[PDB]
Amino acid sequence: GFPYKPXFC
Amino acid sequence: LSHFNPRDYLEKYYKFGSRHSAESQILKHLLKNLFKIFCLDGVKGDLLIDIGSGPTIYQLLSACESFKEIVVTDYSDQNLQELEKWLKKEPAAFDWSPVVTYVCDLEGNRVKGPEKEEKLRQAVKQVLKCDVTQSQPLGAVPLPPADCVLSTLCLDAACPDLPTYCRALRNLGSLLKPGGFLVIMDALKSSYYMIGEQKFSGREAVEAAVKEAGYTIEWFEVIGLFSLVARKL
Repeated sequence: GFPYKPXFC
Repeated sequence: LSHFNPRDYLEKYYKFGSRHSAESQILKHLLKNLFKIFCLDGVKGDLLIDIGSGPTIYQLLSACESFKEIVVTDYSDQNLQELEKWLKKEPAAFDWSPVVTYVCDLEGNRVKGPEKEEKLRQAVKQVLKCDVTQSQPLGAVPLPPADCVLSTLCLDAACPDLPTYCRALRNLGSLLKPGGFLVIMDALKSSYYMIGEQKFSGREAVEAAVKEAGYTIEWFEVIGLFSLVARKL
C-alpha cells in the first residue's frame, strides 16, 4: 504494497 | 506474502477505521487531491478512463461528479472481479462506506453515502483489461477517444524503466482526444532503506517525461506524493 495495488504491491 | 488476494489487500488497508494510521493519512491526502482536481479545479468531461484501478474505487469517488461515463481498467483480472463484486452489489462486497462518507464530507456533505455510491455505479459501464505497455493498452476493445485518463499509484509501479514509463505515457495518449486531460498521482520514493535504484529522486524528471511524451503540464503539486494534471498535445 500500500498504496501501490496488487499485483505491483 | 503480506496479502493473499485482492480482498485481503482491501481488508488490510482500506477499512479507514483508524484516523492516525499511515493508510488513513495517505488515503486522505490522495482524496483531498482528487476532490481538488475534479471538483474545484474543474477537470470535467464525458468519458474518463481509469488506469490501474486495482480492486479500489476511492480514486473514482470525486471523478464521478465530473464525468458522465467512467471506464475502469486493470492488468489483473482478479482485481477486476473484486471490483465487480462491489459494482454489482454481489454478496460480501467490500464495505467502502467509510471512504465514501469521508469523500461526501470533503464535498460539503451535500450527499449521503448511498446516493454517491449509486452515482459511481451508474457512471461505470465497462470493466476492462489494460496493459500500459501496449500500443493499444485496451487491446482490441474499441472505445471512443476519452476526455480524461486518470492513473493513481499505478504508473511508477507498473514501469521499472524510464523508457518503459515514457512509452506507457504515449500508449495512454492514444486513448485521448487532443486537449484531453491526463491526471497522474504517484509517489516519488525517497532513498531511505532503498535496495537498488529508482526512476526518479525528482519533479523535473517526471515533468520532462510527461512533456516529451506529448503533453503540456497544467499543474504539478507535491501532496513524497505528487499530483500532475496534463493535456494531450
